Amino acid sequence: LAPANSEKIRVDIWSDIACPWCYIGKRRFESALGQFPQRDQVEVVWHSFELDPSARPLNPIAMRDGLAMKYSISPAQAQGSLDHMTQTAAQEGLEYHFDRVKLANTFLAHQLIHYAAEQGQGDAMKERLLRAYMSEGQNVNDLDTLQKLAAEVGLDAGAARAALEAGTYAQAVRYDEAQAQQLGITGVPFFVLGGKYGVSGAQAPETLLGALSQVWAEQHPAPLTMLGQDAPAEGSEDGQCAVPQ
Amino acid sequence: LAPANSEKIRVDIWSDIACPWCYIGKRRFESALGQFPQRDQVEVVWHSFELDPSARPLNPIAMRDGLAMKYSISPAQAQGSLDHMTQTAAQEGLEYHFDRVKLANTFLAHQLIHYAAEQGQGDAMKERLLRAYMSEGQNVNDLDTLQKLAAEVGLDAGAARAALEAGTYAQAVRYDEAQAQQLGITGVPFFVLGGKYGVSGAQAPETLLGALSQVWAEQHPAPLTMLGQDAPAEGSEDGQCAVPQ
Repeated sequence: LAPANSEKIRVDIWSDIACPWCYIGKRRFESALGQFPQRDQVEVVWHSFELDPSARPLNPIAMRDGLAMKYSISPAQAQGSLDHMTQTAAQEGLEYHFDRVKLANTFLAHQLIHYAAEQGQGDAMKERLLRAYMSEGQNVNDLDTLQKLAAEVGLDAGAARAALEAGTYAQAVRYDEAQAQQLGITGVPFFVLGGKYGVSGAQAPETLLGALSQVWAEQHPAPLTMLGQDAPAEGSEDGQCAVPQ
Repeated sequence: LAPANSEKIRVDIWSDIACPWCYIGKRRFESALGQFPQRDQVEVVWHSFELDPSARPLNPIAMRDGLAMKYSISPAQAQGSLDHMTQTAAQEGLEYHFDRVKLANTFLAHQLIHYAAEQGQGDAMKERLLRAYMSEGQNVNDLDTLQKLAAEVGLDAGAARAALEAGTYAQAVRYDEAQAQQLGITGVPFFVLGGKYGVSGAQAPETLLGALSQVWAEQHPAPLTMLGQDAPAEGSEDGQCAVPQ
C-alpha cells in the first residue's frame, strides 16, 4: 500500500456499487480533495468490495425488504435508513430512487470497473454504475445492461463485454476483496491513508480533509534548522584546512 | 579600490571637465553599461582629474592656440584634433562649439561636482559642466557661473557657492588627483575595472562592454561541479554512520 512516488501520499478506497453510502462517500471524498492544497500529490487507489459475494444474481424483492432481511431489522427500520440515505444523498447532489433498485450481485460490475480503469476510464465507469444502481433502476448483474453502460462511458462495448464474458478481471476483483478481508475491513466505504490510517464509512468532507492534512504533515514535516556542521560518514578519513571564518 | 558590495564589480573613472574626450567617453561608457546584462551589479566611482592643476584661472586665448602651445604642435595640428573631436562627438549626440571654449582652471568645477555628489546629483552636475565648457562657452572657473550651473541642476545655489568659497572639497579633489598620479594615470578619461584593469582614453563602447564582461566572468565564474563529499575541517573529530545509499 505504498505510493508509486515518494513525494506523494496514498489513499486506498474500498467500495461496493450496491452501497448508497459509497456514492455519498465518493462525493464527500471529492469535496475534501478539492479543498486539499496538496491534492496533486495524492495517489488514489480504488478497490472492489462486495457486501455479499454470494448474493444471487438478482434478488427481485424491494430494497427495503432486502435490507430488513439482511440486517435482521424491521421493515420500518429499513425504511428509516432508506429515507435517511436519500435525504443525505440529496445534499451531495445525488437524487436516489431506492424504490427502483434492483438487488443484483455486483461481481461483474466490479470487473467492468477494472476493465474501464485499464482504459483510463475507471472513475467514469464507477460513477455511471453507481448512478445506474441507485437512481435508474438498472440491473448491474445483467450483461446487456453492463455493456450498454460501458458504451455510454465511451468504452469499446464489444471489447468490454468480451472481457466480462471471459472473466478477465475476476481474479483482480477477488484480490481487492481479499485485501479488505485481511485488513479487517467489514463495511464500506473504507479509506486507508498513508497505508496506516483507517477511516470507516462515508464521513464528512471536513474529516477526510483533516485526515489528508494530518497524514501530509506527518510524512512531510517542516525541515529542521541544522546547527554545527554535518559529520563525515564512515569511509571518510579526510580533512581540509578552512580559511578563518 | 574595492567594491562596497562583494557581489558587485567596481569601475573607477578619472576625468577632467576640460577634456572633450571625457564627454565622449562618458557617452560611450553609458552605452556600454546599457548593454551590460549585470549593469545593476556595477559600482561606478568617479574621480577628479586636472590636465593642468597649475593652469591660470582663465587663459583668454582660442582653444586651438591653447592646444598648439600646450602640446607643442602647429595650429594646423591643433585644428585637426579639434575638428576630429567635434565630428566624433556628434556621433555621441554631442554638439561641440570649441570656438567658444573658455580655457579655465577646473579646480573649482571639480569641487562643485564633489558638492553635488553629496546631494545625490553628481552625474547631473558633471553633465551640466561638460556641456557648459564644451558647447556653451561658459567660464567654469567663474564663481557666478558655477553657482548658476548648480542652480540649474537643482542644487541649493547659496549652499553650493558657500562650499566653493570655503574650499570645502578642495582636499577631496586633490586626493582624487593624487590617486591618479600614483596609478601612473597621465591622461583622461581613464577607466579602472575591478581594481585591476586599466582602459586608457575614450575607447569604443564595444571595448568597454568587453572589459566589463571579462572582469565579470573572472570574478564570477560558473560554479564547479563538486564530486565526492566535502572534507570535514580542522576541529571536527566527528562522524556518523549513514544508511546504505
